[PDB]
Amino acid sequence: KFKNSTYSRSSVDVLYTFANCSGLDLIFGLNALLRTADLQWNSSNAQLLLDYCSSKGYNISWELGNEPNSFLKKADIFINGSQLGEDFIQLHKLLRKSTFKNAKLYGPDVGQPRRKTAKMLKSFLKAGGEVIDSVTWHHYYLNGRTATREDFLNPDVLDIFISSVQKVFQVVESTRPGKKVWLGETSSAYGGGAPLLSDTFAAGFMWLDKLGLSARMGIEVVMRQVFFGAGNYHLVDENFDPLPDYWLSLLFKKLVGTKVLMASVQGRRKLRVYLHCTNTDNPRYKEGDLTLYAINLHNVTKYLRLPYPFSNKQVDKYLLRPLGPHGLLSKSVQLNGLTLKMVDDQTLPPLMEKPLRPGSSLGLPAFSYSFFVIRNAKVAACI
Amino acid sequence: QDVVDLDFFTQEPLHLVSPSFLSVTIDANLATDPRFLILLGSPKLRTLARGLSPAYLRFGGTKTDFLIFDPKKE
Ligand SMILES: Cc1cc(=O)oc2cc(O[C@@H]3O[C@H](C(=O)O)[C@@H](O[C@H]4O[C@H](COS(=O)(=O)O)[C@@H](O)[C@H](O)[C@H]4NS(=O)(=O)O)[C@H](O)[C@H]3O)ccc12
Ligand SMILES: *[C@@H]1O[C@H](CO)[C@@H](O)[C@H](O)[C@H]1NC(C)=O
Repeated sequence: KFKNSTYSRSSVDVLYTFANCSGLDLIFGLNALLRTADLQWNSSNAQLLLDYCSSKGYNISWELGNEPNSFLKKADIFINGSQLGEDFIQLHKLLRKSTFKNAKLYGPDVGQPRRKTAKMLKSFLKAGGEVIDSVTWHHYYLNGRTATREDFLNPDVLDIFISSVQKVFQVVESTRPGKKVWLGETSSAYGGGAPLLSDTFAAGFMWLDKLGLSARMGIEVVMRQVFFGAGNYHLVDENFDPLPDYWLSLLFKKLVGTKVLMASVQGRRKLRVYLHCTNTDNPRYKEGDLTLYAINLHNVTKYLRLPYPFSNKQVDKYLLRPLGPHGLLSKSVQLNGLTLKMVDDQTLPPLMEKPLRPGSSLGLPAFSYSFFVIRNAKVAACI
Repeated sequence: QDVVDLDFFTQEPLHLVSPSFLSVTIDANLATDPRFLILLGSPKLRTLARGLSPAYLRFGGTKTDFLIFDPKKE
């Protein structure tokens, strides 16, 4: 079904320029199904492409293969983790030989545990574990073909991700303790997303919960399938218009700091809470400030009371709600009742907070998600 | 009733995420689109991408292991 396919120097330059000019760090997957006779990896094609990028002054990190677990299904070849481990050492040698010897290497981009991936990853990390700067794995909650609206709003679906992550950390801790763990490709639903679901406000429960849980459980980097493309899980549509997950992804970057803390509800399935230090790059916010974010999957509004000593602090609300009439199936979203649109092709809107009456409880409508910045929190940890 | 009390842990960072914590992919599938050049050229799309800096852009997917570099190809 899947056939080999060539790509030009122009393809590479296009892709490099897009990243460089957008301020993003390109990671390039190399063809790991190029095999020598002895079923080892053939590096010559990859060798051509290292040579070209090095000649051009291209700062790029590298991967080798995507979901080796199913090379047997995809191309009638089984590659064991040990060999894929050896194949990664071969490639790491070439990067050390090459002009960017400090070049970072990520792998092996295996699917989630439920796809019978544990052995392959453990064998891979025992063998190749030393040369890779992060372990990459993939997660999708659902099949795009069968995913329902109810699936997207189901806390029992969101919770299976917790076990996926615990299982990955179990393999890694038994092989390369303290190695960084990255979600290398992840979204709502495989097969290119759930039509009229993966591209809506409804996709945001799964995206924001994945982000909260990944941060809480020790995932360092989450790579969203996809920024742009054919799949319904794209952040940007085919007309280059941002979908609700774009605005969510932007508001997360503005408000959420790198320092992960914890929140919990005293009652804990349909009210999902996450706490980090505020991103202080926002001139509005200073060190010690907290960013709370919350998902409400109840069908009624909930009123969150801040714990002592934060009950009386000034809180900025960033509440995200669909623009009607399609409700959770809408491709448009309002921040605090104002529709989020590009001001023009050059210009993102401001993201206006809504300051709350100090000492008021935090209102979170049914089927919504919100950020709350607790100003003058003065959390020493947030320094 | 619909009033919920939160508990916070604020003693120390439990984890440190990369500044590029929220990163993004382009699927390898997209390098097999005729319109590829046009799409990544979009200055609108670049406005949108810049708003996500800092982040990794991962180029990969099923086609990763079905793409062959041609230094002779256009
Ligand atoms: C069986 C299964 C379970 C699972 O949890 O994850 C999977 C991920 C899979 O594949 C992985 O997840 C994605 C997905 O599928 O959505 C694929 O996406 C591309 O390829 C898909 C074809 O899948 S494939 O069978 O031909 O590989 C297209 O439907 C999709 O639109 C396209 N992304 S796009 O941006 O270009 O639109 C990825 O390339 C691939 O790494 C494949 C199977 C599974
Ligand atoms: C919420 O869900 C329950 C299902 O048990 C339903 O019977 C109830 O009337 C719903 N409430 C609202 C406000 O829609």
